[PDB]
Amino acid sequence: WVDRTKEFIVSESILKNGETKRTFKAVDSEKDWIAIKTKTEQEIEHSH
Amino acid sequence: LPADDRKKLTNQITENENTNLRIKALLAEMMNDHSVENVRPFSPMQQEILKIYEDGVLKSDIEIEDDILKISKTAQPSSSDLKRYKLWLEQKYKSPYTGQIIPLNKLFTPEYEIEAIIPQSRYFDDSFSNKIICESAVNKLKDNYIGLGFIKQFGGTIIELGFGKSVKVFDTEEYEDFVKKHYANNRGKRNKL
RNA sequence: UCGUAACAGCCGAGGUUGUGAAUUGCUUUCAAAAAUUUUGAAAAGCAAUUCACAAUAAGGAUUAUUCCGUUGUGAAAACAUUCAAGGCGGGGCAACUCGCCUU
Repeated sequence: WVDRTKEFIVSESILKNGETKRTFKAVDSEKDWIAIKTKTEQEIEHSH
Repeated sequence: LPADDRKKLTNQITENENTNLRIKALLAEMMNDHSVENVRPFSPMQQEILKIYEDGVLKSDIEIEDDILKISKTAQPSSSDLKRYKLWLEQKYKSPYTGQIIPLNKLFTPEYEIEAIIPQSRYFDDSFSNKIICESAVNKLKDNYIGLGFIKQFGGTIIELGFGKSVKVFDTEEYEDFVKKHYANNRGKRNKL
């Protein structure tokens, strides 16, 4: 992890006290493609 | 069967072989103990045990030896779950036709045998719900046709089980309440008597 | 209480093999050179990162914006599929799709 980048998909979950628990899971394409597709579309839209 | 009715049928049959495994393991543990007698392959005594171990569905239960019921193999020799199962499951089962607990050793004795709720000279059911076990005397005195007249006519009769021990037929005054509530398991079979 | 559960249909993104390309690599071969040792050029085999493209069950039709090719029957090397009209109407700028009424 020292001076290195990691790829995660974060599942936000707000608890009773309002704490949005950030849960990190390893990303693996071909199964959870919805998130990566939305990310790519957002990136394309941002560039205009 | 359809698919939905098919997927369940595996469960009952598999539980059946689990029960058979437990029955023969229990008998292999019993032949080391001098209850009365244990031959080995004699199927009728295995059936009698398979009908006498149903005390679990007879109300009172504890969770300690509950995994032992659902398991199939258990531990057989020496200090084992089979031993403690025998200790707890030794007398917690009363006779249907006399309302007396059975030490589970007098089962193989000729004085006690398999009782058919419906006679052979009548409906030809062979399901386990038409099979119980009780004394030989009441089996001899049942005289095919079942209940009503005879069960109310002979109510209160005292019959000797041999060797000076005499037992009384259900007093109908108490036996009506017995056949109403006492056998609270009441799956589908008690009322048909 | 049985039955429904099976059959079909419109699409996506990769991967693999191969062709071409840019850049590097490993091994092998004539020496071109140095004073028995290395530097080497060029080819061959094997790849790597990235791009474009071809094929994606062997193969056979067809020019319809259609396909057949892992199911079943059984020798006949043979088959299974579809089935005219008339409006009423819903949807859709469009192609077209979906229901009702009548022989």
